[PDB]
Amino acid sequence: EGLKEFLQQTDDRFHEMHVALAQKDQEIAFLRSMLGKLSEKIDQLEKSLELKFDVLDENQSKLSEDLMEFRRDASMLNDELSHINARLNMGI
Amino acid sequence: EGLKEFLQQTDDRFHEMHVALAQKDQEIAFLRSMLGKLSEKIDQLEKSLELKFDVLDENQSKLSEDLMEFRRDASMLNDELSHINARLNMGIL
Amino acid sequence: GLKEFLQQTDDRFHEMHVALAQKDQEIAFLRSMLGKLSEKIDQLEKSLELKFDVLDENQSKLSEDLMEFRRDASMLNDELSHINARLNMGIL
Repeated sequence: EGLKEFLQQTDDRFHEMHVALAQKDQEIAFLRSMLGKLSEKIDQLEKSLELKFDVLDENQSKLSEDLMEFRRDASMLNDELSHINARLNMGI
Repeated sequence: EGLKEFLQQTDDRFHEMHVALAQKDQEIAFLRSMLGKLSEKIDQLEKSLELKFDVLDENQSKLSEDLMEFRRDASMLNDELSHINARLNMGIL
Repeated sequence: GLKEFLQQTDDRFHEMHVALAQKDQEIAFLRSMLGKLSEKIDQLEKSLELKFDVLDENQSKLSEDLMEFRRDASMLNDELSHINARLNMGIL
């Protein structure tokens, strides 16, 4: 007869599973939070990139407009040069 | 024979464990798909960033090349004025 | 004697331990993928720091060149007026 010790052996086994499950709840919770930290880090990095990009886009536009404007001044200077070279051959 | 209710108590606990495990299957399934979306999102940002820098680098190169030609045109032009100024002191006055 | 059922529960506990053992694997991989992705982000942040400081200097260095070159353009335009003014002193 007897065999009543086995009743506790399964009761003990269920405690092992509850403890092992309790870690599983724990491990998943971090992975969730760790994932959230990365998605937050990425989204904020995206925001700083948009600003830092809009700045360099504006600077590229201001400098490139200046470059094209200076091409006009080269033509205006060249126009005045054609007049002068013709004028010097009009007399010593 | 003195506690047959325990026969059912274990059947209840096994059901608790199966559902609790079923949750773990779901949480990992969600975590897996969410992870894949992030790894894809990261991959797309890497590619789009490569372009926008390669784009602006071309503008920086073409704009700086424009400067180098314009300094040359300015240097030859400044030479052209110095030669002219030298001729003016040789002219009758 | 209900000894057939006592083993039936022992079998189910083995099923769960295997299912738990898989969960350890799935969590371990997901952990590493997070570390790899979080690693991918950090190098991307650093690479942006370098690539931005370069282009920011190039925009500043080129724009400083513009400011010097616009000065040189004004001196050139003055000397053309200088030459034309001397030619108008030959008439007079």
